[PDB]
Amino acid sequence: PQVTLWQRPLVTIKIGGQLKEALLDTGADDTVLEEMSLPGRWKPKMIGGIGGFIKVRQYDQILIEICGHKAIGTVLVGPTPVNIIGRNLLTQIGATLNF
Amino acid sequence: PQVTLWQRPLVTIKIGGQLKEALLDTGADDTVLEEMSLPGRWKPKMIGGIGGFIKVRQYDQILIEICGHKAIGTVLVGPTPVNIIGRNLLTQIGATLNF
Ligand SMILES: N#CN=C1N(Cc2ccc(CO)cc2)[C@H](Cc2ccccc2)[C@H](O)[C@@H](O)[C@@H](Cc2ccccc2)N1Cc1ccc(CO)cc1
Repeated sequence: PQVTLWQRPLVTIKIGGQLKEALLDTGADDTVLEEMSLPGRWKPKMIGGIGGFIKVRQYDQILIEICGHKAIGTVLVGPTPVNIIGRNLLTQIGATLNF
Repeated sequence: PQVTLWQRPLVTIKIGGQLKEALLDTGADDTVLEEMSLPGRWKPKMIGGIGGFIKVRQYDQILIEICGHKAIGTVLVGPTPVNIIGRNLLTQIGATLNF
């Protein structure tokens, strides 16, 4: 799907048996999800934001289905106001920016 | 051009007779630049974020040259660890996300 940017690019994702809506964010290095329940297995970390620093938990090897595609990797889970799919997963989904 | 996402989608921008580098960011509604010498007047504003809040100066009808493309719009100036090109401009240079 070619996604024009007049509207926020939102996609449906499935994680840990749950359905969410997430943002395709080319500016994000990692993926960060709003507080959710996960089986695991997790490490802490604080990240960079605008503005401020947020402590997040690091879950690696998480299966994510994004718009239909299966992808595995590390997702941070923190106090985000929105679900963000950063480059770590975008690359697996074979996503691209065109202009 | 076509950009893959293995690395940060950084582009060269000319703004106010100054050359900078910015991050194409599909997840940013607006464009937010680090602090710089911008002529003209601006209105105060506050953008939301992750674990914080940055008060920025809103400037409008500002000429921005992204890659070779020229665009005019609202640019937010403020304290950001990165220069971000948001959808308000992305839309103007015709960028599409594809996956
Ligand atoms: N804040 C923040 N946080 C943000 N912003 C700014 C941002 C936010 C909002 C606007 C306009 O309202 C403009 C810019 C938006 C996130 C977002 C989007 C909408 C609403 C809330 C949060 C962007 O979509 C998102 O790509 C980045 C932008 C950014 C990148 C690098 C350094 C600093 C910032 N980010 C922090 C971030 C970094 C790293 C990871 C993973 O490694 C996830 C998230």
